Amino acid sequence: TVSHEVADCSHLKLTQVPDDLPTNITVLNLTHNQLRRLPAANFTRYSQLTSLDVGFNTISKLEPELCQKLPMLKVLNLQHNELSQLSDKTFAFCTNLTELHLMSNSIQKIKNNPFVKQKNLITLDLSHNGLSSTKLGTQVQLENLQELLLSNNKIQALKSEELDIFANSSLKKLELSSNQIKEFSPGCFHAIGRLFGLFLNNVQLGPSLTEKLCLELANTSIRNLSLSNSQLSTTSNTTFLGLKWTNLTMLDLSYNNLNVVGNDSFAWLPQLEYFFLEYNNIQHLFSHSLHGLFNVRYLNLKRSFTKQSISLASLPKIDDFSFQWLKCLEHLNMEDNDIPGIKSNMFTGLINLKYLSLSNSFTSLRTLTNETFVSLAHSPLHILNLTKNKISKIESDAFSWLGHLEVLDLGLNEIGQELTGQEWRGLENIFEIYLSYNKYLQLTRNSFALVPSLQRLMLRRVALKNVDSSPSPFQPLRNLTILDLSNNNIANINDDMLEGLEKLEILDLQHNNLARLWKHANPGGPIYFLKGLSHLHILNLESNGFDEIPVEVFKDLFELKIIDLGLNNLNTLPASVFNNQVSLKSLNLQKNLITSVEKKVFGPAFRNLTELDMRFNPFDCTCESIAWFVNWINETHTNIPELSSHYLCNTPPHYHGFP
Amino acid sequence: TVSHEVADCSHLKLTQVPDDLPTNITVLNLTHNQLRRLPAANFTRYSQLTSLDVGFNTISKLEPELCQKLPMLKVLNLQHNELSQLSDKTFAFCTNLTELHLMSNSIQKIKNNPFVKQKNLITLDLSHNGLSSTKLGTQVQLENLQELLLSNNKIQALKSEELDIFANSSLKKLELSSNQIKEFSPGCFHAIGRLFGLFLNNVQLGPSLTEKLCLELANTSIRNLSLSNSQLSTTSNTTFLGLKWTNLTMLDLSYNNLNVVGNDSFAWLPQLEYFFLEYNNIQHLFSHSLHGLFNVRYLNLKRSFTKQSISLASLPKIDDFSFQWLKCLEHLNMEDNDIPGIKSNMFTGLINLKYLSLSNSFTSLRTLTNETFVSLAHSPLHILNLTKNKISKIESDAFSWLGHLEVLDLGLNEIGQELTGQEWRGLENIFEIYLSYNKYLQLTRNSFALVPSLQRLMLRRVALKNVDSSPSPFQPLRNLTILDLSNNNIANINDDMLEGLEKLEILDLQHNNLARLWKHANPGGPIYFLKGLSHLHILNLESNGFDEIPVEVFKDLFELKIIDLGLNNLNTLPASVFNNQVSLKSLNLQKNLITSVEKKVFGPAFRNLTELDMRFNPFDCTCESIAWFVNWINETHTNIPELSSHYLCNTPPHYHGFP
RNA sequence: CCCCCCCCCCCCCCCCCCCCCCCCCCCCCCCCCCCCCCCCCCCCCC
Ligand SMILES: *[C@@H]1O[C@H](CO)[C@@H](O[C@@H]2O[C@H](CO)[C@@H](O[C@@H]3O[C@H](CO[C@@H]4O[C@H](CO)[C@@H](O)[C@H](O)[C@@H]4O)[C@@H](O)[C@H](O)[C@@H]3O)[C@H](O)[C@H]2NC(C)=O)[C@H](O)[C@H]1NC(C)=O
Ligand SMILES: *[C@@H]1O[C@H](CO)[C@@H](O[C@@H]2O[C@H](CO)[C@@H](O[C@@H]3O[C@H](CO[C@@H]4O[C@H](CO)[C@@H](O)[C@H](O)[C@@H]4O)[C@@H](O)[C@H](O)[C@@H]3O)[C@H](O)[C@H]2NC(C)=O)[C@H](O)[C@H]1NC(C)=O
Ligand SMILES: *[C@@H]1O[C@H](CO)[C@@H](O[C@@H]2O[C@H](CO)[C@@H](O)[C@H](O)[C@H]2NC(C)=O)[C@H](O)[C@H]1NC(C)=O
Ligand SMILES: *[C@@H]1O[C@H](CO)[C@@H](O[C@@H]2O[C@H](CO)[C@@H](O)[C@H](O)[C@H]2NC(C)=O)[C@H](O)[C@H]1NC(C)=O
Ligand SMILES: *[C@@H]1O[C@H](CO)[C@@H](O[C@@H]2O[C@H](CO)[C@@H](O)[C@H](O)[C@H]2NC(C)=O)[C@H](O)[C@H]1NC(C)=O
Ligand SMILES: *[C@@H]1O[C@H](CO)[C@@H](O[C@@H]2O[C@H](CO)[C@@H](O)[C@H](O)[C@H]2NC(C)=O)[C@H](O)[C@H]1NC(C)=O
Ligand SMILES: *[C@@H]1O[C@H](CO)[C@@H](O[C@@H]2O[C@H](CO)[C@@H](O)[C@H](O)[C@H]2NC(C)=O)[C@H](O)[C@H]1NC(C)=O
Ligand SMILES: *[C@@H]1O[C@H](CO)[C@@H](O[C@@H]2O[C@H](CO)[C@@H](O)[C@H](O)[C@H]2NC(C)=O)[C@H](O)[C@H]1NC(C)=O
Ligand SMILES: *[C@@H]1O[C@H](CO)[C@@H](O[C@@H]2O[C@H](CO)[C@@H](O)[C@H](O)[C@H]2NC(C)=O)[C@H](O)[C@H]1NC(C)=O
Ligand SMILES: *[C@@H]1O[C@H](CO)[C@@H](O[C@@H]2O[C@H](CO)[C@@H](O)[C@H](O)[C@H]2NC(C)=O)[C@H](O)[C@H]1NC(C)=O
Ligand SMILES: *[C@@H]1O[C@H](CO)[C@@H](O)[C@H](O)[C@H]1NC(C)=O
Ligand SMILES: *[C@@H]1O[C@H](CO)[C@@H](O)[C@H](O)[C@H]1NC(C)=O
Ligand SMILES: *[C@@H]1O[C@H](CO)[C@@H](O)[C@H](O)[C@H]1NC(C)=O
Ligand SMILES: *[C@@H]1O[C@H](CO)[C@@H](O)[C@H](O)[C@H]1NC(C)=O
Ligand SMILES: *[C@@H]1O[C@H](CO)[C@@H](O)[C@H](O)[C@H]1NC(C)=O
Ligand SMILES: *[C@@H]1O[C@H](CO)[C@@H](O)[C@H](O)[C@H]1NC(C)=O
Ligand SMILES: *[C@@H]1O[C@H](CO)[C@@H](O)[C@H](O)[C@H]1NC(C)=O
Ligand SMILES: *[C@@H]1O[C@H](CO)[C@@H](O)[C@H](O)[C@H]1NC(C)=O
Ligand SMILES: *[C@@H]1O[C@H](CO)[C@@H](O)[C@H](O)[C@H]1NC(C)=O
Ligand SMILES: *[C@@H]1O[C@H](CO)[C@@H](O)[C@H](O)[C@H]1NC(C)=O
Repeated sequence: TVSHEVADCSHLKLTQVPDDLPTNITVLNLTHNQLRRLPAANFTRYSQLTSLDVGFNTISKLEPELCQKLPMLKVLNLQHNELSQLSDKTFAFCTNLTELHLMSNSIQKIKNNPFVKQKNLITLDLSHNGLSSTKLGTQVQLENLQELLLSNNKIQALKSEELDIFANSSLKKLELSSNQIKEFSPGCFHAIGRLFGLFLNNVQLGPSLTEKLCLELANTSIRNLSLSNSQLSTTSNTTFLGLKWTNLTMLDLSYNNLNVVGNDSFAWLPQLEYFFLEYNNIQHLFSHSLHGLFNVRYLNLKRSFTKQSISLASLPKIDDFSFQWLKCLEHLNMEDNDIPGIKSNMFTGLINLKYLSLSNSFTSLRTLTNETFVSLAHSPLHILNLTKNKISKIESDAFSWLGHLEVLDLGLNEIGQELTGQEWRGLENIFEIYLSYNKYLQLTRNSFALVPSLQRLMLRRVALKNVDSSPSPFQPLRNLTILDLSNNNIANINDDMLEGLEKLEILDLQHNNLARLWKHANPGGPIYFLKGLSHLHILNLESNGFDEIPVEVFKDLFELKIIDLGLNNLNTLPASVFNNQVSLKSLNLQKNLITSVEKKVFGPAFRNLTELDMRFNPFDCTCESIAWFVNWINETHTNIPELSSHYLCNTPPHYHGFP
Repeated sequence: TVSHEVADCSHLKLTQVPDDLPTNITVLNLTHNQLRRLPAANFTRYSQLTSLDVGFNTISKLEPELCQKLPMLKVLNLQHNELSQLSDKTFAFCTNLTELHLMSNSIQKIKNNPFVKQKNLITLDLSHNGLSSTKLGTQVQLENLQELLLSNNKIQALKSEELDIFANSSLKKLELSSNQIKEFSPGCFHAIGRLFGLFLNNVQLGPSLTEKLCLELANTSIRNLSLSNSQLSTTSNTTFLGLKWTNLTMLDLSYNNLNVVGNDSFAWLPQLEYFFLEYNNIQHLFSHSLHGLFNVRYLNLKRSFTKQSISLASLPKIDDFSFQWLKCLEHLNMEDNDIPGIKSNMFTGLINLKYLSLSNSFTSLRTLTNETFVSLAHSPLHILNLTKNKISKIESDAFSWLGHLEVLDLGLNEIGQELTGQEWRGLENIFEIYLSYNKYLQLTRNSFALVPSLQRLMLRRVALKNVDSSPSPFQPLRNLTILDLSNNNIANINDDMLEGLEKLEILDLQHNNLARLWKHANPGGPIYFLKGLSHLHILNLESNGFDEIPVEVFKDLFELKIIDLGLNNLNTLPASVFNNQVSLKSLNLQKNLITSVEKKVFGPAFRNLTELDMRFNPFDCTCESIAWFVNWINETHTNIPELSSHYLCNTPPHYHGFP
């Protein structure tokens, strides 16, 4: 029963409440216990409780005396119990409750008036019960109740009389999910004082019943209406007629298996702002299908279209000018679809668009012709996502229409070509370009000469070729900050590749082959490709096969903080190498061949750190080579994980395995 | 000028012969020098010479006084000189010479009688000279001359008169290669006393001139006749008519670009025993093409047939019963051909065949149907070679016709299947089966149950699968001696896999993954799969990833001599492991992680060796761990290559790199 | 001045083989999570 300010007793197998706790405890948690009964006589000591979570237990019934001992209780949680009987005196003395959870209590019928005696209630939960009617009392009560949950019940109708108790209550959420509701009575929602949101997820309504619901929702204050998994196979221009008289803003139609969308179906939602259509089975989107939605600010179409079938090749076709109506659209999530391709008028009319996602949106967008993004000429796009589209070639002037583009995501594709440099023309405001996980890229002298504003360039596992050109391909990128060149099997790097990139901060070169470039036997001398990077912060050089470190590689990294050198073949290091790393924070040298840690090399590096990773190193336990290191280990504040588990000497055999 | 019994002065840039050598020297070699002249006055000291190789020098002329100082000279070599003038007195005093080389001396014309004064000459060489006629004198001499070489000369005719000097000489070899001979005179070869072999390689004869040659060779004692690269495009039944009256045994027709072979072409060679046809362009072999060769004991057909061409797909077709005439054939080398496949009557009639080679003989022999080798039912084959035939499947009873087969070579193929065990039925006398470098093989319990007589089984780089069956697939192979299982990436081995193989001698398991089977943390205990191999001699366990050696793995290898354990991860070894290796000869532990060599483990192993390979090991220079080893290195007779080059300690840094 | 034969030496090209390092893929084994399922035991409600 650990407790400092709140009390936790979760999964402690308690049968009776403890009697030894501070009197001024505010939260008392007893989830996942076996409390058969809860006598109130044991709550005399606990008279300052605010939250009482006694859920997931086996309480049969409660007593009104429990509330007497708690004068200021605000939360009462009784999830997954056997409290199937309620009375007027059950919640009589409790009047400050702002939360009441009764989920999965097997409550069958609300008898007379269990909730009359409280007026400050905010949230009421009745999910997973055996209730058949939404009647919670006779007179009007629950003045401040804002959220009412009735999901997973056995309610088959919504009669007008049963909601007469909410004539003056502002319901912000009426959860009625998973209830086989098949009849709606007139005035059922008009009787509710102020209904702001309705949720009918997993409710088998159907199109005709959906139209009846919308008609019953006319001239009300609804703002949200979730109809997920409602088996809404087909919509028409009259399905949402009843919403013409309201101001609905959020509509959810996900998982409805919507086979087709009718012409002018959504013309009755001029105030819609958030529209959801993910995980549907739409086979054809008409030009006027999305008519009347000129105020939508966020449209989701993830898996909204039909998948390809070898039987018929029923690829979902999107007609031209289909998105011309979404004037105020600002976010289009359109991932995991099977569209044949982009047309010249597919995205016409989106004059306020700022985010377009096309991750795996097309079956085969092999070539990015310069006319592909012509429909996005007037769209002020900022972020474009094109991952997993199996793109194989990008022609010149492909992105010449996206003048406002800032983030381009071309990773996880099959782009194999030579970057002539003309592919990035027109990206005058580009900031980040992602190209990782491609087939193979061949850089040129002027590959990135047309995008001087670039700041991020990720090229992880792309099999870079001709990166060792005499003019550095990264020279025009004066504002570059993050560069990733990992898992490219790079062999040769020139010393002037990173020349002029003063603002570079994060550089990744792990999982490459640069061992030869740093050995003293390399013809032409070791390559010092890390000079001038005065603002470098994070350096990664894992699995490079390094066997020797030149003395003056880190001579100018005055602001280096994180350096990674694990999975290398380092055995000895030059003396006085980390002198300029005055602000180093994390040093990683795991899975190396280092046998000696001396002050002459690791002195300045161990000045003020916060992490250290030298786990799988064959240390040599000798006072000449490890004594300073173990003495430093003894007194320090640096975090060294697995210090006593893997920091084991290998030689001499006398100290073989001794930490 | 190193010399103990013979004198060598090759490539020493001598200008004059040395005057300080033992008097009783028998061989005096001066090849590749710059001896402008060779005065005989310097040979007074050297009067016991038998061989005098002064070739590849710049001697202009010699003097008869040179022979006077040498009474017993037998070899006179003058290759690549400028001795273009010969006289009767040049070789007068020299009479014991049994060898005389005059290659590339730019000799223009033999004037009168340069070789009369000797009668014991055996071999005479005159290659790469400017001679235009084969006249070497006027009268008859050279009684004992057996070999005469005249290759690469400028002889354009073979007149009868020019060979009148060999009326009583037995010529075993008359080399006339690379001479543009275009006319043969009657009686040219009949004038020669006893001609046994003629060589006309690289001589542009042609079919009509070949027939004229054969007619001129009638009723003579020739036995060999090499006509390689003679531009013999076509043969007919009359090309070799002139050989009907002789007893020719060896005939060479290689590189002749023989496009077609005529019907009954070789019916005139009943005594032929060695026939060569390699590197030809035969497009079709007729049934009666090889008629009359019922005495051939060795036929070579390597690249004898035309290669495939995409223009016409002119695959060389071999008619049925084409080899029916070779009754006494015993060796058929038939590699590197483009035959479409094997037929039911391709090899019929070979009742004495004992060696058939079909390495890369067919373009695509994908499936080995049980009817493929039906033509070899009565052939007493012993060795069959089927490498690089791109064989993809072997059906049951494929080798049911080869009852006398002993060696089967199926390696370097693409055989991917499951060895049900019925493929080896009928191999009652099989000894060796080669299957290395295949696609993938899946062994079964009774894979080799039908060939208990097997002794060799090579399975290198075949990706063995299901080798860890509960019954050992090698159990029926009671007489197995050599087993190769390298580069198969084998993971799991049962301890009874090699049970009962007492006669096993050589076992290869390198380049596999058996590290887990020997660690003490392996569930079920370490696998001791080397028990009962009392006759094991060679063991290979390279690149297995071993990290720990069980103590009693080599407890029964009483006759082990060569053990390989290089490229492993061994760091420590159990004490008293090599006790039973009383006859160990070579121990290989290179490229390991061993840091300590102690008498407790390497004592018995270093008893009496002949080789040791521990080059790339990070030894720990400490008197507790290396002192015994270095003391043993000091005094020993074992061969330790690169002892002072790679046996360098890694730790402590004081001894870093010191041998 | 031309045509050739040798000695020595330095580059260049092709192929074979070996070694170091690395990448990708795959196999074997282990571990950490997530979901689902089955069984045993205890405690309650109807
Ligand atoms: C363009 O769209 C694509 C696709 O939507 C975006 O890719 C997404 O990028 C984010 C950020 O990198 C990814 O989130 C990551 O999720 C991984 C999940 O790994 C988990 O690891 C735990 C470990 O226990 C496992 O148990 C889990 O099962 C799981 O494997 C997480 O490790 C990362 O830290 C990170 O949060 C996201 O997954 C990825 N989407 C897809 C489909 O791959 C891309 O960012 C976007 N471009 C832009 C510019 O926004
Ligand atoms: C069925 O026929 C096949 C094909 O004729 C036979 O395969 C032959 O097998 C022999 C013996 O294994 C091979 O000889 C080997 O040749 C290699 C050559 O390697 C060399 O290495 C030097 C190293 O400096 C290089 O310079 C050279 O260039 C060359 O690469 C040699 O290393 C071995 O020691 C061995 O002598 C032969 O090459 C091989 N033939 C072919 C075409 O691969 C096969 O034996 C035969 N089956 C039976 C049962 O006879
Ligand atoms: C939906 O929104 C419209 C526009 O905001 C509301 O119409 C206004 O309502 C307010 C409050 O009753 C009136 O003061 C305005 O005069 C109305 N303007 C117009 C042009 O009608 C409408 O009431 C909202 N719907 C509901 C059900 O409240
Ligand atoms: C109607 O739905 C919208 C969209 O789900 C809700 O807006 C989000 O609400 C969640 C829950 O409070 C927040 O976490 C998000 O930040 C909201 N998004 C935005 C863009 O504001 C909205 O609250 C719902 N309205 C009602 C009355 O339930
Ligand atoms: C919704 O509007 C679109 C746009 O007009 C309709 O598409 C037309 O369908 C007819 C009938 O096949 C075609 O002849 C026209 O060529 C289509 N128009 C265009 C621009 O291609 C669509 O039919 C309408 N929906 C319904 C249900 O009628
Ligand atoms: C690289 O970044 C710098 C700094 O963000 C950019 O310089 C700014 O340019 C704008 C517009 O010309 C000026 O208003 C700012 O005053 C500049 N900042 C400074 C500190 O001088 C520069 O334009 C960027 N380079 C590119 C090619 O976009
Ligand atoms: C080729 O071989 C045959 C058979 O060996 C030779 O014929 C024999 O020659 C010897 C020697 O002259 C005689 O004694 C035999 O009587 C011959 N027998 C027959 C059946 O003819 C023949 O001479 C050989 N060819 C040459 C050119 O010598
Ligand atoms: C005729 O040719 C055959 C085949 O080349 C010769 O027999 C081989 O001769 C070489 C050279 O002496 C030997 O190394 C081989 O061992 C011989 N092979 C066999 C099977 O004996 C034969 O010597 C040649 N005959 C003449 C007279 O030159
Ligand atoms: C050499 O003998 C073979 C075997 O008879 C001849 O092959 C025959 O060729 C004729 C003409 O095309 C065909 O009609 C026969 O069917 C072939 N025989 C067989 C058994 O297939 C071959 O023609 C002869 N060589 C020459 C030059 O005539
Ligand atoms: C395995 O090898 C042994 C020895 O070579 C074979 O035993 C010989 O068999 C022959 C024929 O039956 C006998 O004449 C020998 O006396 C046997 N030798 C010994 C030492 O007993 C045995 O047959 C071979 N196994 C197979 C299946 O062929
Ligand atoms: C509750 O309902 C009564 C009767 O309609 C009404 O007078 C009162 O204003 C309502 N409560 C609130 C807080 O509006
Ligand atoms: C559906 O469209 C038709 C065609 O204009 C129209 O007559 C009808 O009124 C629409 N449905 C509703 C419910 O308005
Ligand atoms: C680039 O776009 C223009 C305008 O559509 C077009 O005329 C031209 O052919 C395109 N270039 C290429 C290489 O396709
Ligand atoms: C060194 O690290 C400690 C611990 O995080 C921190 O308190 C101190 O300020 C650091 N010193 C400097 C100069 O940053
Ligand atoms: C350092 O050593 C002292 C003396 O043994 C010990 O008291 C102290 O706990 C050690 N510090 C750490 C972090 O272990
Ligand atoms: C040399 O030729 C003569 C004349 O024909 C002959 O008598 C003599 O026997 C021959 N020499 C030998 C060794 O046969
Ligand atoms: C070639 O064959 C024909 C047909 O039998 C025959 O008449 C002729 O004699 C043969 N040639 C020779 C040189 O015998
Ligand atoms: C095996 O050979 C016999 C005889 O030619 C044939 O009848 C049978 O079909 C062959 N078996 C298979 C599986 O082809
Ligand atoms: C040990 O090796 C030496 C050297 O080869 C050899 O002379 C000697 O006979 C060997 N001893 C035995 C018992 O084989
Ligand atoms: C062994 O050491 C002795 C003493 O230094 C030396 O004379 C002898 O040459 C050494 N043996 C070898 C094989 O180097």
